[PDB]
Amino acid sequence: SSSNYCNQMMKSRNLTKDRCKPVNTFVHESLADVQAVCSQKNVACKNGQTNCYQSYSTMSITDCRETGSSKYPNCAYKTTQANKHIIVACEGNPYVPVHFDASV
Amino acid sequence: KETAAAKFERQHADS
Repeated sequence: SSSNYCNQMMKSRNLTKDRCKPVNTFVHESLADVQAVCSQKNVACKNGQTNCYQSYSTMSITDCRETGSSKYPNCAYKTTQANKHIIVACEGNPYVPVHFDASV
Repeated sequence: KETAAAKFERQHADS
């Protein structure tokens, strides 16, 4: 919990206020373009279930991963920015992303 | 309370 994007955003979005979460990805694309992936390339999810979808294009993402030296209360994150295809699992109506399955 | 779709957005969207 210091100044770097992952430590800041993980805190603000209530992911590390009461625990240190090991890894989390943030997508820097408009919400409706991320929701548009639910009608893009259908693929199997890691768990075999088939409600996962892979984006046609790469998207700007930041991976946040806890350092070996991180301990609650002072979570610490390595920040890695990349452009990757995201795979999300979709449910509901409207069919919207409910889980991040990976980036590729 | 928070739906699974709202939770995906709070945890992963940075539009």
